[PDB]
Amino acid sequence: TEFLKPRLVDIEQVSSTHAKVTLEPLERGFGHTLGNALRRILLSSMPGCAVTEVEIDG
Amino acid sequence: GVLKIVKVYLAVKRRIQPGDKMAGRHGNKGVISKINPIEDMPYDENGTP
Repeated sequence: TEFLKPRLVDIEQVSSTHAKVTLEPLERGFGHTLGNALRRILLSSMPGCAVTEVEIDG
Repeated sequence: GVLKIVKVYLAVKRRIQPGDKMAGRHGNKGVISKINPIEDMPYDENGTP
């Protein structure tokens, strides 16, 4: 059996807005196993900082 | 006139592929747009897609 390795990645960058990763090559359902993965992880499994409570005073 | 005739019998299997018009019995036509891998198939609680 022969496996293939992910290579060539185009880091398309625009300041702080977006970066678009273009990686080749993938197979039958590999753009899925990869894409879907990042999504759920970047949503409910990614550490970060944000306000939780704000007591004005009165 | 044609004293000797030779009729050949070839054999060619033609399978099912994206683009073939398929339907049913109750009058529901259609054409397979893209036969996708069983890995994109929505499965129930069981696991059978």
